[PDB]
Amino acid sequence: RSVAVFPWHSLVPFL
Amino acid sequence: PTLPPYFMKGSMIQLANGELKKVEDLKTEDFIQSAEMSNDLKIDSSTVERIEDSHSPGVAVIQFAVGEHRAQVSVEVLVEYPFFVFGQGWSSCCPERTSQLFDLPCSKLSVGDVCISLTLK
Repeated sequence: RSVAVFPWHSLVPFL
Repeated sequence: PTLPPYFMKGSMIQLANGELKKVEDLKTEDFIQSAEMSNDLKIDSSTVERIEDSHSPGVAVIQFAVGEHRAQVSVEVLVEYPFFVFGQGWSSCCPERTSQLFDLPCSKLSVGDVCISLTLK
């Protein structure tokens, strides 16, 4: 089975 | 700007090593470890030098001093956008709104708070 997952690098800005 | 759905409570976040965690449970070490684990991203401390709230409807302008050299960077975000402060966690301009909208406990972002940001390595 599979689930929608967000990677950790989306939670922090690239200032 | 706008707001992504991953700040929502219960959002599955995949750490660098494959481990899965709920966005509300993320800790500083999880980001630090993930940067270490990664082969391309590294962590850069970004210090909030000033917050100029109510720039326009629902937006704040934050001025950071990014990384080592401390390059002045100003950015524009929806007031409820949360930054991750080292040793403190989710912090925004309007903790109240971020919490109501995202159901995310949240601190009050403040001048001097060192945020987690990323740069290639």
